[PDB]
Amino acid sequence: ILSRLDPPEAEVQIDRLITGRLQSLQTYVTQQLIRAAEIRASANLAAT
Amino acid sequence: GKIQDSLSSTASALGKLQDVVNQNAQALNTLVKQLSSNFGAISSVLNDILSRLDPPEAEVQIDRLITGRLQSLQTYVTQQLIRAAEIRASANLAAT
Amino acid sequence: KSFTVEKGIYQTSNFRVQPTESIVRFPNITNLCPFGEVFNATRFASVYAWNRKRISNCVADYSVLYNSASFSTFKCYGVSPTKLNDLCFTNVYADSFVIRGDEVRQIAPGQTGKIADYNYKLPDDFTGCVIAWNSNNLDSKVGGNYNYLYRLFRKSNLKPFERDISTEIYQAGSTPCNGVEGFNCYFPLQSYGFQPTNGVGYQPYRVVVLSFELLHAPATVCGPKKSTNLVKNKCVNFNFNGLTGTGVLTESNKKFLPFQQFGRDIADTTDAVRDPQTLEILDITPCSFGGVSVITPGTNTSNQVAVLYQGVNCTEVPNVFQTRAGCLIGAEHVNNSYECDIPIGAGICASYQTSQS
Amino acid sequence: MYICGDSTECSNLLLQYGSFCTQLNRALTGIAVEQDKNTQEVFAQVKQIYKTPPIKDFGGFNFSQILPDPSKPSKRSFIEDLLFNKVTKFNGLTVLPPLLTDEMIAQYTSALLAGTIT
Amino acid sequence: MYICGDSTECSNLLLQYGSFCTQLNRALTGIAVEQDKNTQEVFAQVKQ
Amino acid sequence: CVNLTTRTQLPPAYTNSFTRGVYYPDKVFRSSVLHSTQDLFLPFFSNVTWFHAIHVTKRFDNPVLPFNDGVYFASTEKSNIIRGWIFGTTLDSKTQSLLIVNNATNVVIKVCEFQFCNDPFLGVYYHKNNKSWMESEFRVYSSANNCTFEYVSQPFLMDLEGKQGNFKNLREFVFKNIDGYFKIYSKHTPINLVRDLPQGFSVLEPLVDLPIGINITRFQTLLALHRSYLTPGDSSSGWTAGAAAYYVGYLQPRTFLLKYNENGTITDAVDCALDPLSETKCTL
Ligand SMILES: *[C@@H]1O[C@H](CO)[C@@H](O[C@@H]2O[C@H](CO)[C@@H](O)[C@H](O)[C@H]2NC(C)=O)[C@H](O)[C@H]1NC(C)=O
Ligand SMILES: *[C@@H]1O[C@H](CO)[C@@H](O)[C@H](O)[C@H]1NC(C)=O
Ligand SMILES: *[C@@H]1O[C@H](CO)[C@@H](O)[C@H](O)[C@H]1NC(C)=O
Ligand SMILES: *[C@@H]1O[C@H](CO)[C@@H](O)[C@H](O)[C@H]1NC(C)=O
Ligand SMILES: *[C@@H]1O[C@H](CO)[C@@H](O)[C@H](O)[C@H]1NC(C)=O
Ligand SMILES: *[C@@H]1O[C@H](CO)[C@@H](O)[C@H](O)[C@H]1NC(C)=O
Ligand SMILES: *[C@@H]1O[C@H](CO)[C@@H](O)[C@H](O)[C@H]1NC(C)=O
Repeated sequence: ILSRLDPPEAEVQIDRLITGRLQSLQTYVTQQLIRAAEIRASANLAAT
Repeated sequence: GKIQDSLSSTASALGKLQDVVNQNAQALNTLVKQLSSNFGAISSVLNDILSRLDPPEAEVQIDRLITGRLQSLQTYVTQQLIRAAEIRASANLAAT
Repeated sequence: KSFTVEKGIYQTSNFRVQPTESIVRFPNITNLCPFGEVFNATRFASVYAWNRKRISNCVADYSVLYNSASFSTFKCYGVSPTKLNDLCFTNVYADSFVIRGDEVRQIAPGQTGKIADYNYKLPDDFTGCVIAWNSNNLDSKVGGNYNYLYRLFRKSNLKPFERDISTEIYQAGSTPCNGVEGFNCYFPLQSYGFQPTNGVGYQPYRVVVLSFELLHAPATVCGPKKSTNLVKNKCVNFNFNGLTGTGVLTESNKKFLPFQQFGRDIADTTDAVRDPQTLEILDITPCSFGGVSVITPGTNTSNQVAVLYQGVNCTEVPNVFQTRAGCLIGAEHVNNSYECDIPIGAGICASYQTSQS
Repeated sequence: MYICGDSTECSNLLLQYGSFCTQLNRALTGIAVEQDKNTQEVFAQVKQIYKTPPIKDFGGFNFSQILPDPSKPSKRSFIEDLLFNKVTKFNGLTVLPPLLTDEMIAQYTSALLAGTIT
Repeated sequence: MYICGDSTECSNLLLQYGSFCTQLNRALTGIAVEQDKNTQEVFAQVKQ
Repeated sequence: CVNLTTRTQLPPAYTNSFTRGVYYPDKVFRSSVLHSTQDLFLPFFSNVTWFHAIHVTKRFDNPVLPFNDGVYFASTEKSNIIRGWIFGTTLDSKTQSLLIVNNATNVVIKVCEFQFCNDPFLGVYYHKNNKSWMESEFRVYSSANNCTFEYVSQPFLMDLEGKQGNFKNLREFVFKNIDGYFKIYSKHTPINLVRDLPQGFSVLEPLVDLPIGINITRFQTLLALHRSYLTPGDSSSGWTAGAAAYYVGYLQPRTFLLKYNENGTITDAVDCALDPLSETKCTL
């Protein structure tokens, strides 16, 4: 995308990719926490 | 007697409680720092954007800031719930 | 979303103290900026070596520019044209040059064209207003005019906010001219064709670019708006040198170095400011952020409820009780301790006891 | 307040989103209520606040440090004091006070301890 | 690295967004530390 | 233009200047908060090229020095021998250029198309009839054509002694050129008896801000020639200057974590970029 577009036009285009990708990371990071918390409760049972 | 000495000498025994204090403090701090970010807008401060922009044009900039701030809050609330749930489990273990 | 309410405390309608008055403070400078002189000039520098003037330390009113409306084009970017006076900016710059009407579109942010990409290129983040208006009578004579020139060729694109005053004959690759200027070798300069007979469409336009940056340092390009006497210890709206914030204003303890003009807290938010006219230093705080919680026994039980504000200091609000959790109204407290029917926080519980309150 | 700030103009734009604001507030309120609930369960297991006897006949066990001190404020035990010492509305965000004060929590803890020995 | 990729231009836009980039990494690291703790609790039950 | 004779050619002496010339990055005041600002700074423990303006034998050198963003000048003087500075691109009197005098009145400045000679200086003579140091040849420049900016700074005073001694004072400056603004920062340090830059932390305080468009590739320094009766008595050989020393260090973009004291003086600062350890502190 960068090679094809100059900086004034590229910002709006690049921005969309950034926004989307940010969502993917947050969703992944949020999912990990939920799984991690489940494992932590789960791990404690195993420890107990 | 030893336990009194141990408590006064090292902070290792009270470490876990503090993690809770620090973790909560850090979460609150991040949200506040979030406001400064432009989020693609012309300027971070809300008033400044409104003062120098006419209503239709003011709208796009206002929107970006609203969207970015909503995301910040969502992360905090979502982050807070997971921590709350984690703390809740400890309390259930702890009361018992 | 119910017509009946269970016993307990509910939080609704968060309240913030309103600003009683608005105070605007500006630097006390009365010397009108000479925008007019720049606008009217016998000679305007050509695109190759554009004329730039830095205007500062004075008061300019943009109503005449906006108000006069004698100019063909008044494009404004990042600043509302109507809202120009209220905003205060520092480091204002002025550009002077004349180009033909067809190329007026080219001199704008993120646009292409020969002169824009070869003589003068506006930055992408530009926040200024561009003005254009024909002066055909001035650009028409008996012998014509050809002291206005624009570059045709250049090896690389001209940088934003930079000008080329250099004079050297054009070259491409090999067969270097060394002054020869035949075929593949050209002189840098190129004149215009402004003539009275010549059509309006390609007729000369006089273009001025007004560019300014804001919120960096104390600046004195402030509008004509009048200042007011400072107000202290009372929640009121305030503006200082184009900076707007609302909070309680009090004499500030913290020392200030001569260079410094602003103060900030841990969260990088405005904490202190200096009235320019006064020279004093003051602390800004938000008046109050209020969570209003209504305590009621029930709709079945009673129609009387007690309202509590958590933030409240019992004076901020515009019967009364003081509790560690919050300022409390509508409840008469009792000295003895009873089991907590409702939990108000900070070791306080409110219950309905009976004659009835 | 956080999302749109003081300005009414900005707040109207936020209204279009609708249920976001309300949802966020409710979740946080629920979390606060849940937090208050934890303290009650963990500490309030006794209906009656038992008070330790004046007599020090504990069969040679010295409980002076764990038990409350009348000279010190808040009736917190010496061991408790050390723990307290070691641990250490800004912009539309308010930290509500706990339902039970630190002093009140100490009494419940003191009561349980008092109950256990006697 | 994930969101912006190798390109420098992409990185600048990410800076504008805030500490989201930084915050997400911190959350994952917290999760990573927790895994070690769980295993430690479950299996390090013996001194020798 | 008039010249000078019998100069000694030697390789440039080097020293290490560490944690010096940290300048309040901007205008904000903050108390008890650690802040990271990505503003050009002399790198800590950065290499510094020392210079000599001392006769000692027949030694006198004040040649042009390359200039980048980091134009940190740290002269050390006693009887006030180093006075001014020159900025510019080619010093051709055709490109707009900067120039100063350090008089007892002000650090007088100018933005003018000046035609400098090959060997500019400030001249002072010891007269037998009256014990005072007067200017003898102020032919620093030829004339000025176009001057878009003229300027005089705040009043201050200078001692102007004609004696010999160790450098009782210290002066640091950081010249910068950013976003169409020329800027300067200063501090007087009463350091005692150290040949090298003093161990410790001191923070430069901005003195002046000038909005200028001039582009300057390199800069030069001004010396005070200590003309006396013992000298031959001409502009080419008649001079006996005395001790002078000055050090120039460049500035590159770096991130500094700057500690802020309760009052706001920047008591201490740690460079994140410089060390592996140092980088941890920024993240931390
Ligand atoms: C500043 O001074 C220079 C001379 O140093 C001026 O350049 C001359 O200007 C005239 C009129 O345009 C030309 O005929 C000459 O050829 C120029 N000199 C040379 C050597 O070519 C310049 O015009 C002045 N600029 C300002 C803005 O006043
Ligand atoms: C203008 O401001 C200066 C500096 O703050 C002050 O000395 C002066 O009296 C002011 N003048 C008036 C007339 O308000
Ligand atoms: C506000 O502050 C404190 C809070 O207890 C107390 O002095 C009183 O409630 C109020 N006092 C004022 C505003 O002087
Ligand atoms: C209990 O310990 C305290 C502190 O060491 C001591 O003063 C006291 O004498 C001990 N026991 C009794 C019965 O007083
Ligand atoms: C300073 O410059 C010298 C060259 O004279 C070089 O050998 C040395 O590595 C440099 N010092 C540092 C600390 O980089
Ligand atoms: C600055 O001066 C140099 C020559 O020293 C020249 O090559 C360069 O283009 C100048 N640039 C600007 C951008 O003023
Ligand atoms: C600067 O700080 C010092 C030391 O913290 C303190 O006395 C005061 O806040 C300031 N004082 C003076 C007196 O220079």
